[PDB]
This record gives sequence, C-alpha cells and structure tokens, in this order.
Amino acid sequence: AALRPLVKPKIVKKRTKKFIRHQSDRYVKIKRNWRKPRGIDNRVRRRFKGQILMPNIGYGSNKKTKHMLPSGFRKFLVHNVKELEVLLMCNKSYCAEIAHNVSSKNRKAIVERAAQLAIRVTNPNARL
RNA sequence: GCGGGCCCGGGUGGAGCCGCCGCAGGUGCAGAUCUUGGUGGUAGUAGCAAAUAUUCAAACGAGAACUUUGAAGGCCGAAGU
Ligand SMILES: [Mg+2]
Ligand SMILES: [Mg+2]
Ligand SMILES: [Mg+2]
Ligand SMILES: [Mg+2]
Repeated sequence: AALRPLVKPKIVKKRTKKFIRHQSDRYVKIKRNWRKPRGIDNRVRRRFKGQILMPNIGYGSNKKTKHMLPSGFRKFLVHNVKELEVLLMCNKSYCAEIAHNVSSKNRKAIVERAAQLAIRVTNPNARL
C-alpha cells in the first residue's frame, strides 16, 4: 500500500540491453564502457551486418516517461531533512533518495519525516 | 540515461569527503618492436652425457649412494690429478 503516483503510464523503451564496447569481450583491458570506433577498417564503425550496434539519437526514450522509475516516480537525492522538506509539493511525482553517506542515526529521522509528509523513499529500510 | 557515466542495497575498510555557482590545468589510452613492475601457456618440458669406476662393513646421526673409518678394485703414472 505505497503512495501511488499521479500518473502511471506504460513505459516503453526502444532498447534495454547495454551498449558494449567493440572487442570488450576479447580483452580484459577493454572495458564495457562505450567508445566510438574510429578505425579505417572497422566492421562496427561502418555498420556491417550482424555486428555490435552503435548508440544513436534514435534510441532516445519518450520525454513523457524519461527518467521515470518503474513505480512511476523520479529519483531525488536527499542528504538531510531540510532537503527532504523541499519535495513537499512534488510528492505525487517525485520520490526522495537517501544518500549512501548518511548515517543510520539520521536516516530514521529522514524516513519518519518523509512518512509524515507523505513522500516515498526508495530505500526506507536500508541500513537500520 | 541513446551515450559519455551516474544514484541506491550488501560486504571489507578505518578518517576524511562531496554537490552547486565561477576560476585554473602536468585533466580521460588499446596499440607507439612505448617505460616500469608483476603474472601465464610453453612446462614438470629442453636439460643436469668432454677427460675408464666403483663395491662391501661399521660409526656419528631423526634422516646416508655422496660424511668419516677399515677392506677391495681403479686412475693421475715424476713435462702428474
Ligand atoms: Mg595498458
Ligand atoms: Mg577503407
Ligand atoms: Mg625429461
Ligand atoms: Mg691414460
């Protein structure tokens, strides 16, 4: 019985797999982070058949559901209760995110204040 | 998040750290027979073959083919090992 968002449309994604760098599987020194190929003779660079896809502007997500969580909210990093009170007038569209560096002593106070103000927390029972 | 990357959960860690508005740079690596350091397959592999040769018993010793003692068989054969 969580706080439902104002609008929960169907989120559609053009692609969900990560874009992996070319030859990142063959070598350990080559990481999964994408790098634009620029070789003169590169199958991926000139889009050969059955090769690794390159990121394009076409894969852009719909602006209505962009940055939207599966619940229907948007993340907002919160470091203290004063920053939590900012989301008072955006509770139905945005949810508070508690920073990892916040100690457990203040995390419970932030969670209690969010419950009082009716703001969803994506990590309410995080550290205890 | 198209992406460069980023935000949380868990574990280790024990003392500093980050966001924003601007400023500045010794600021982003897959190659350069690049420099330094480390680690693999090869691989328990090549190899431990130049100059005739060792054997028996005892002692010390936890442990003896290689140490010592005694016996036997050999070599260097006075421009000699
Ligand atoms: Mg390198
Ligand atoms: Mg060409
Ligand atoms: Mg052998
Ligand atoms: Mg002779």
